[PDB]
Amino acid sequence: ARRAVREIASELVALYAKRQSAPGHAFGPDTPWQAEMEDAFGFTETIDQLTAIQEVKSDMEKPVPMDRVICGDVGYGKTEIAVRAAFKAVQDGKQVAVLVPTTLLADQHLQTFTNRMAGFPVTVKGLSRFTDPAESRAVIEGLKDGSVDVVIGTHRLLQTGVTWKDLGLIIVDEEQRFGVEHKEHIKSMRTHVDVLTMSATPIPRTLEMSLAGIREMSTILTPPEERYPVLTYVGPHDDKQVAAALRRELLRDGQAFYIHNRVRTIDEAAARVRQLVPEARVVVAHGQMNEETLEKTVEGFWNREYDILVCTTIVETGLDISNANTLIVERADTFGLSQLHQLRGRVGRSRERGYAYFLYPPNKPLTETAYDRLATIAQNNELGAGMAVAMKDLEIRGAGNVLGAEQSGHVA
Amino acid sequence: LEMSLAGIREMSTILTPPEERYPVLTYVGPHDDKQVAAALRRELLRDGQAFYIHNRVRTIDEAAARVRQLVPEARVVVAHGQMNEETLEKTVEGFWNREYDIL
Amino acid sequence: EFAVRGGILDVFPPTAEHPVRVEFWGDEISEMRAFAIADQRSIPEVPVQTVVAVPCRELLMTDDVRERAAALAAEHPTTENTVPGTVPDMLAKLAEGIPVDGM
Amino acid sequence: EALLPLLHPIEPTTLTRHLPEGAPVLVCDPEKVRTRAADLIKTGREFLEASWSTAAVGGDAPIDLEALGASGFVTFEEAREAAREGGHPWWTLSQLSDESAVELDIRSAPSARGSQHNLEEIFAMLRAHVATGGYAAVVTPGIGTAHRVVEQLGEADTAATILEPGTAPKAGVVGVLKGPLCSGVVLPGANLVIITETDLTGNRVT
Amino acid sequence: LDIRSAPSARGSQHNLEEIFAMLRAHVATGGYAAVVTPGIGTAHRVVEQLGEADTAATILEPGTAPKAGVVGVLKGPLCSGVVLPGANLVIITETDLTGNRVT
Amino acid sequence: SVQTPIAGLVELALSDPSLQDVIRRAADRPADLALVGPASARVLVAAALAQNGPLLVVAATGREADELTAELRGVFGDSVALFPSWETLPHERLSPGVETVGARLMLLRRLARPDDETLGAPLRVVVTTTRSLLQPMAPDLVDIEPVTLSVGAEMEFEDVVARLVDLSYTRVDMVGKRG
Ligand SMILES: Nc1ncnc2c1ncn2[C@@H]1O[C@H](COP(=O)(O)OP(=O)(O)O)[C@@H](O)[C@H]1O
Repeated sequence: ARRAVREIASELVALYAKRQSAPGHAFGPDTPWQAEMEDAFGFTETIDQLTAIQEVKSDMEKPVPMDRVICGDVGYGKTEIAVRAAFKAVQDGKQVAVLVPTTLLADQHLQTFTNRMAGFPVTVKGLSRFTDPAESRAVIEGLKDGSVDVVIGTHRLLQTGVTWKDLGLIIVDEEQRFGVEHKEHIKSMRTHVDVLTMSATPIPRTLEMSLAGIREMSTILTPPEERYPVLTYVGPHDDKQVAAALRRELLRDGQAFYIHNRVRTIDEAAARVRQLVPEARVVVAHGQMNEETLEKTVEGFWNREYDILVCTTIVETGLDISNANTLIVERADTFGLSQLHQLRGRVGRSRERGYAYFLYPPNKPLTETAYDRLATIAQNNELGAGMAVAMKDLEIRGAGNVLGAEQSGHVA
Repeated sequence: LEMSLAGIREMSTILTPPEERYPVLTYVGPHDDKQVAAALRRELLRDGQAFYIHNRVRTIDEAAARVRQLVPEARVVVAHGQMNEETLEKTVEGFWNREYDIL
Repeated sequence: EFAVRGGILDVFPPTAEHPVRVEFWGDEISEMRAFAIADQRSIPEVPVQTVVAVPCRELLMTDDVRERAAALAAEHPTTENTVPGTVPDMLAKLAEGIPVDGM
Repeated sequence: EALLPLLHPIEPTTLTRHLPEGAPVLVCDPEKVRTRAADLIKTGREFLEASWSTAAVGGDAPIDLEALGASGFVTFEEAREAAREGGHPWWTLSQLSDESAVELDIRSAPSARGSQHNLEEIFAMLRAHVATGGYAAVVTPGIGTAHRVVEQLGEADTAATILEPGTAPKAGVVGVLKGPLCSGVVLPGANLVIITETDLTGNRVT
Repeated sequence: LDIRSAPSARGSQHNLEEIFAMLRAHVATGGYAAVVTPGIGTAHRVVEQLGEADTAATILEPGTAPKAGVVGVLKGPLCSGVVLPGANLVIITETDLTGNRVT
Repeated sequence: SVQTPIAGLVELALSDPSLQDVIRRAADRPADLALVGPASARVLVAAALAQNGPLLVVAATGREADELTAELRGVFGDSVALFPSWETLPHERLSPGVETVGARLMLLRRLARPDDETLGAPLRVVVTTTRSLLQPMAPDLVDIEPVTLSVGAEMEFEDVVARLVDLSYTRVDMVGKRG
């Protein structure tokens, strides 16, 4: 393994050096509009956020092209850093792009970029999968004339036909979910222009200071507003409790995640959901659908067209629906501790209190490891029993998203 | 009868419409699930509601289930005579207050 | 929450902004200071006056509630194979005196 | 008509072609028009695939749905491109403000909905306006409903005249008129203030 | 009570100019006008808008009352404004001017 | 006049210098003309552009087309007309209303032949919805000759009934509905 790692370190430091000697136009200090745009913020900036914006602005101002990561939980405000850095790059006359893995994120970041940067002569545009081929082929792709100052786009921005006119800044979000070809594409763009990535998965700090020279990474641990913990209930699968909880979440015009990973039966499962709450708009979503149907369904769930989303864990862990603050985990025994924590985290992030229901089947005796596991998450605790033991797993795939090697052979 | 029974009871008759009310467009044919789905979705596009008539009372619940399978974005409820008046009248009160989408 | 150490009691009252650490000596408190959750180190710039640790649940764990939790706990015993979220476990732990969720 | 691209195969033309040459096109609320247009394209798509699905059409070769796509809905961008290519300018009128827009000096009339104090404040708004010498006018779609407003005007320190149809109000007096108007308009550039009875009672009487 | 709600400029800047105009007329008469903004960094913006609307504006000292003859931009927690003609007072919130709620 | 009750009030509204500025800007046919104003101003701005000549006005939904269409009838009378939207989709297996189709073809012929007084006054403002704006049409529809009937015209009967039959007129024994 010691001989298998220096091969990775070689690419790392070689990228740092090629970045160091590369010629890239630095960015001047903030123009007068930047103060008004920063003070149009609806909320209040956080100390970790202010230090992050200072570090990002300084790295943009330094002649070395920027390669900085932003680590923080989903619901801590790094997107504001994205919009402010993009604005700063616009003020120096350089158009910028934002690369997202899914089209839903292109729409969300598109609307945030509209609202934050409105009132200024800045045309923001996005190229998702569902942007019609007329506007796509004409307005978005044909914007090599300085027509767009900032473009939010999915992987379609990485095909050969694309071309930029004075690309100044790249903003990456959830870089782990991209394809391998798209990953090597983005890394190819890293050396030429300033990049700025955002991540929801944390990294071990030993790696943070171990690879600090090649790639600076700023952490945000100050919550912007007290996001009180979701209320977890471990119990037997009773239909009346499920229906009551779903109707309570529907009372505040909220939405709910229902998790049934067995794709074979997911349809039937959703039907049973409609048996409990007939007035609920219930839909299904799983990875076996083609992306053209899946992303449309998830779009409908984000646009509040549906009330309850029955989906698999792959689909649920990777969505940022702020209106959804109730989770139903059918057959909670089958899931690992880490997966359960990930599932729970995707609810109760906004100003609303979230609820989670880890349910085990009552027709079969629960196993010993399911009894122990469910017991660890039962008494909600941040102790060393497993929340920290399974947090490291949340940092493993984070490392895999940071460094190039994915193989776990030498790790094992 | 209106003329013969006019001595003991008076009757007015409004034959003139209040405005230009249009005759509904009626389509007869074979039951195609896609056509029903598209129609119900079109009615949902103007925030409207729809009457789905299924006289078989033993399968009316199953019928509503299949309807929700055809259109998942629809809030469908059942209402029949075998229900007690207390539940049926509340179901109608919900359907009038736009708590549901298809009856 | 609260942690017990030799001559030092850490406690986080539900109404206090910062958790407070109190140093006892003999039979009276020797010092008081508010600390931070992150580094677990004390914050000297936050002056700590008299703190009032109010209860954290809307009930008191007396001997009577353990008695009635033992009478109710007698039924639904389920001594072996205690399920986590069911009422034999709940009432069993209430008779044992420890607070549990949904109490 | 649903089978028109297969029964009468002639390259269709848009509505903007029938307009006289040079006639502009004014799209009101362009964003709602855009989103709605997308909804029409989706709906027509669904009805085309549903009514003419090979599972429901018949036994031999299908109806070539691509051939029926011709008479289908034309997207917003294509409608704008064809309208511009026919000599018809594509002009817009939105409600949301824009820095790069010709913001007209026109504001909506004050609606006193759910407030008789605001209603008396509307009558008194017309009172102060006509005392200054400004043009005031009340448009009432109801036949004879203008007379009650006139009586209330002469009753509440104002002057009301049933203006003859097709005439503008004179300064100093409020000119109550019969005609079709939904919501009123306040133009300080023309010293004109137009109130509809919808603004007075919160009722749309089309 | 002799209390009227505030005029809420939906976002159309002609309504905004009209609101600032009625403020200008009210303070020209001698009445008290106050613009309450709970947001941090938005009071100076309201002062600039009033200056472009040719109105005398002043960021009020926290805890004071608006001086007669000048509009007082004040930093305080308010959702929607209120017009009290009996007290010769017009209070307009930043929310009414920008259509947004600052929590 | 009696047909247009609020023509003079809209004249007085058009004395405003911003509407006059819209006249001046629209006189030289600019590529982009973006206007911002309240909804109640539609009838004004439309009546503004109509001062330069005929124009099309596309409202969002049909209800807005009816409202604005009536508001413009208050100022132009029969000179302003409405192009109704189909009750069905272009590929739905249901024919739209015969009255809607009749209004559409009649308005298209009024646009083609403005001087034909039997069809109505020459067109000033044509209001429609997004549906009829997007949904295309066969160009040979205006060429279909209608059946002109006047007291004193020289027409043979079988030509009239045969022509109506060719115009998708349903032959019955007692007229009850249109068509
Ligand atoms: N300082 C703040 N206080 C409270 N809420 C905030 C703050 N900053 C951002 N938010 C809210 O939280 C979300 C910001 O996070 P988001 O844009 O989702 O990216 P991320 O979740 O990765 O931080 C937005 O919906 C915003 O409304």
